[PDB]
Amino acid sequence: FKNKTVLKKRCKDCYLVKRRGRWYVYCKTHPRHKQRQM
Amino acid sequence: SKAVTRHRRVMHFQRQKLMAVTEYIPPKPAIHPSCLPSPPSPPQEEIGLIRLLRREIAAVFQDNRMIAVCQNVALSAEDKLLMRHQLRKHKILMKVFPNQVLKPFLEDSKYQNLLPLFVGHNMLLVSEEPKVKEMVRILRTVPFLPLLGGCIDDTILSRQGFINYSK
Amino acid sequence: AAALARLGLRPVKQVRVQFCPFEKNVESTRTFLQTVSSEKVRSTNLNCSVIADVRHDGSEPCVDVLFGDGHRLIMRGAHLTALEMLTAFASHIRA
Amino acid sequence: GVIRAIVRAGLAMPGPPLGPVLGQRGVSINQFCKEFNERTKDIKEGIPLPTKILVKPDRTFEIKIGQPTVSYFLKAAAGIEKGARQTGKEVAGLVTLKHVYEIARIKAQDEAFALQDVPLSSVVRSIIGSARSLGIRVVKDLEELAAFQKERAIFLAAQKEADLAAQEEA
Amino acid sequence: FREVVETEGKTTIIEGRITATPKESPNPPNPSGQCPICRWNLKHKYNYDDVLLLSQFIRPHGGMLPRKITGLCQEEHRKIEECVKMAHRAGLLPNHRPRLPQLNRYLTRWAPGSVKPIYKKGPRWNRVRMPVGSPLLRDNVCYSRTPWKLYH
Amino acid sequence: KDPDVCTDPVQLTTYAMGVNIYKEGQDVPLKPDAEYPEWLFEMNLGPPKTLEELDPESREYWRRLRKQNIWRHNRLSKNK
Amino acid sequence: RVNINAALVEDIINLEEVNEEMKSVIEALKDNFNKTLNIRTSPGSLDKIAVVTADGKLALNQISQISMKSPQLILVNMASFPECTAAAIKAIRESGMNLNPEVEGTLIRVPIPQVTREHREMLVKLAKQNTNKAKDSLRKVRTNSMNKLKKSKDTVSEDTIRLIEKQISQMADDTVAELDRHLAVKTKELLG
Amino acid sequence: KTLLPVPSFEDVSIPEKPKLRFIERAPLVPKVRREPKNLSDIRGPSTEATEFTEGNFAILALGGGYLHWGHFEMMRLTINRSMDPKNMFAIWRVPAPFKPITRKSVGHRMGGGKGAIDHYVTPVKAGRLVVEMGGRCEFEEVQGFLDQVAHKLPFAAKAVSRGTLEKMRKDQEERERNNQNPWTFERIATANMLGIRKVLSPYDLTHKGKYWGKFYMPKRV
Amino acid sequence: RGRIPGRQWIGKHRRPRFVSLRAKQNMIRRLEIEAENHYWLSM
RNA sequence: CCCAUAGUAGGCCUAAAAGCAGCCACCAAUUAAGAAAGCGUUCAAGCUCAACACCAAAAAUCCCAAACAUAUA
Ligand SMILES: [Mg+2]
Ligand SMILES: [Mg+2]
Ligand SMILES: [Mg+2]
Ligand SMILES: [Zn+2]
Ligand SMILES: [Zn+2]
Repeated sequence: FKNKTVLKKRCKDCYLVKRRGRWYVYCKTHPRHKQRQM
Repeated sequence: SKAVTRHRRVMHFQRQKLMAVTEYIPPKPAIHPSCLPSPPSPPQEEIGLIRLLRREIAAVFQDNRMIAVCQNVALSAEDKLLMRHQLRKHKILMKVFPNQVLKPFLEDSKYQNLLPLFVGHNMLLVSEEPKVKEMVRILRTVPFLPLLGGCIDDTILSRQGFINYSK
Repeated sequence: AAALARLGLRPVKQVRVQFCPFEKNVESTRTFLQTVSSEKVRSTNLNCSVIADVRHDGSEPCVDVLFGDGHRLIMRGAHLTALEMLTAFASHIRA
Repeated sequence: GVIRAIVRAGLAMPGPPLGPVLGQRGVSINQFCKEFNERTKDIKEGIPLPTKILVKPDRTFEIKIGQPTVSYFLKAAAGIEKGARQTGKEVAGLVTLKHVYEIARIKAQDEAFALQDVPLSSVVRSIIGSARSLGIRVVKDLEELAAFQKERAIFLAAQKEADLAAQEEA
Repeated sequence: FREVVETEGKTTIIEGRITATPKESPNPPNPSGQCPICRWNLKHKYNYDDVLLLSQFIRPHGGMLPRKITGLCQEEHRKIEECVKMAHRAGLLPNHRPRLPQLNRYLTRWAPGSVKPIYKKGPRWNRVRMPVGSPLLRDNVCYSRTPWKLYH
Repeated sequence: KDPDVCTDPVQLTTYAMGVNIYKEGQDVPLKPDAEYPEWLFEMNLGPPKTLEELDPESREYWRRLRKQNIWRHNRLSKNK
Repeated sequence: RVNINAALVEDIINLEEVNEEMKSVIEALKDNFNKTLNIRTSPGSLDKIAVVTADGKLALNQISQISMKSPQLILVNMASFPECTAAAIKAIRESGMNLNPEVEGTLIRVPIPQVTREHREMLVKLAKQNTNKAKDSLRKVRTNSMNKLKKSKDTVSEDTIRLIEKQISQMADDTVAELDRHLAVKTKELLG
Repeated sequence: KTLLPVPSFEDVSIPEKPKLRFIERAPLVPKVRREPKNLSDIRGPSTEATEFTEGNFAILALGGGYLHWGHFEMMRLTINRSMDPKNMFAIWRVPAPFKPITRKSVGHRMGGGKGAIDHYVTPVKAGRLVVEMGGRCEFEEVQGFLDQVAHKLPFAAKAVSRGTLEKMRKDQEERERNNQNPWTFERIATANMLGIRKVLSPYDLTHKGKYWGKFYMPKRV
Repeated sequence: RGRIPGRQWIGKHRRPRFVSLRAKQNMIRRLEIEAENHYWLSM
């Protein structure tokens, strides 16, 4: 999915975490909010 | 090249040595300023909120007859407003107050047997004359009674005490 | 609370909570009572029933649950906390 | 679920706004209109009032009703103005404390006020707060409203002629 | 501490029982200290190998304890959490292997699997040097004259 | 939809219209002294006075303070 | 490949006028294409049908409207008066579009029957010939511009002259590319 | 809950034109004389818009640079979009573009005389204010669009209030007073302790350590 | 890989030299000597 | 985390401006809930917030010295 240097929570359901060495943002309600950290 | 440039013009080696020598070395104590010192806090001022609240609770207790408390069931807003409707039809004065401010008053109002009672959410209801039968029949018409350890006429009674006093 | 109402707590039938208002380790049971008396949890199930005993005899709060399947759950809510009891309740609902 | 909205005791046959929503809720426009008329036409016609309705999973409904609108009552007590430009500040509309008392008496019938204790001071505060937004001033022991009526007539004449000029310019 | 157990035909019983609560020593060396490191003179004089105190601030599965209960500084809390990650990765705590139904290693800041290998290392002036330890223990007293070299 | 009719100014002064909720229409009595209690007499007609003079202990004082707080909070949130 | 622009000493040639003339040629070609009949109903009818009732000419657009609802049955509204209805009817009937005028109140139904594949042929060839005339106009314009440019090769530097030549050539290339774009687009439209 | 008071005021009076004034690409009288490429107008601190005027919240420039009609249009349009005119008013402290620059024909050899004019630009130095804002507004709600405008700007900039600017100044002052390093470019350069006046400039005697070219290093003390 | 454009020490892009505590202590020593020189030149 | 009653769909021209088309005010009921902060609805509806309670990175012949965390300047 999309890779951004800076991350942003679009909706409250968006939750950001640190997985396999990078920052991720996941939202099950709005999967299009998924956002990788470059 | 020119002096002013879009990119950072690399400086001379001596100049970079000088700039590497000259920095702000922050003056720090040998001890971190948090772990050891422990500065005391100021005497925080008291507020008109708690002033008026104390005055109001005094006017309540030293003027009424029967006191009771029941855990906040937290039912719907409209249903609770209907509740309050019939309770005020039955004349009972029902309010809430923050425990954080009510406990100190209870520690010097000669009510130190109630301090363990109040914790979390609750609903305090008072009368000038006993409405025990009607309040208890409401609170057993509801599917569960939330009442607990209320006090009437300067006498602490339990649920069974309330039933006895109602009969 | 929110998760419990979302999962709907359908199989449960009866929920007793009994305690003494003057015992100390009771605020956990009181919070359990509060979250169970919340609006949505009781609105999801009208056939279900909750009963709060404020019996003063003794010094031991207790919780009890009876399900539609018939399973019988009991909690000694003296040395237990509200969120823990709720997690256990949700797990046994899943059961 | 539940729907709370204004209704007219005079005209309720088509229900352009109510018809669609009622259909999506499943209740019958005819049945709802009949149940409305049964209790509205025997008392009044041509008046707005709020009403609460609720649809059940078995479609059954019961139409509870309170009192009419403070807005309508004040509009009837004072001259028809329908607010105005620069409202709230200016002194459009005249009412007295006897009108205040009587409208408190008639709002005591309200369901929400019947549900609540609604002390008379609280009712007064509520109604004066409404009047301040409607653009209505409450004079104590007023007299000679005729000059004010002429002033407001001239004001409305200016309003309508300015509206005509704006329409012509547009 | 309290131990909870959930146990019967068609019936089940959940019960929590208190347990033996250990205590600290009765002679705090440094009074007027709000954090234990300051109470015992352990602010800049600990590491990963000295796990005796680390065993105090961990759960049997190997989990870190909360600051609100332990009563530590924020900096010291992150210090000890990183240090405990280091200890686990080195494998000095076999008994705390968490829950169920190959290589020696030590001084590992980050996780092994997460890191990607450097298929190319740049020149001297912009080399991709390898991390070691953490800047958190940088303040630790260094008896040697040269400082700790954290990036290889 | 709209009201039926508005009466004369003197008639409205004598009696309040729209008070009767029945079709017949009725005139309401009137009296200044007994119809008005003391709190109604002392009730203020002007806008709510300013926080500069609202008593620190009065409930409406802190009500106004909370209102201003929520107003500024809403402004900050809108601007984001 | 590369695009070149000169905004400097040039004294004897003006490029703004050349660009204006090329754009005017493109505009005339677009006008001729829009005049060319199409399969879709009433592109040009509303905007280029002429009425005769008044001494001063007025387009059918100005008296009528294009606020219609259904494509299957096409109406046209008479905006000003319910008496220029007949005027617009006669104008549409005399127009060389071969439509069907019918009158109702102050609105006019206009059923469109399809024009005579060879109609597409004729329309595409009209478009092609308009393109050819536009290209000829562009050629003559640019040739005259180059003539008045090279009129003063002597005094002015040769490099400036030849780079201005390059610029004019590239501008004409862009122009003809746009012309071909329009021609192909509307040829596909006619065939659609 | 602990409740605090809300700031009250009546000294604010919004002008008739709260919106920002249109900025022309160049003056109505283009100067025929073309000027040199002088950079001292970008190098060094500023002295004209260091302080505030009838405003509360502004944009501050840390590094110097030019500004052209693109930047002007960006600022104007975005501020007019995000601003409520009745509640806030904005003004420019930056004068219009007057400094000309020239750019010869592209793909042209070197020489042949100085190129002709293309457009004009406004210079800006460090420590200078560019846009001021006042009204019934705090700084927090304004941070958003002000600092996004700052990030859009070419040179480094910030949103700032009077309190925050005073904070910055006083903290830099206490840092230069309390630095434990006995050696500071002030002393070393004013004494010429190692002949480093070779590598250094006469400008450095006052642009001592904070500045390098047009840039500005605030942490440098 | 990792080449430097043109010559290694001149131009718009050169090889970035960096300073070490060695050179830092050397130059601060020289600066202290210069301070003592200032002092003895005074009075 | 928590929960969020309503006077009132405040009034103004529209098909409605129910809080969100826009303009005027923005008071007021409950100790508490903005004549409505963000979503959303043609309009409504409906959902949260405030309130009260509890407590930094890419290119081309094959990366590039190798290694190191601790024994006193
Ligand atoms: Mg030079
Ligand atoms: Mg070279
Ligand atoms: Mg909330
Ligand atoms: Zn999301
Ligand atoms: Zn410490």
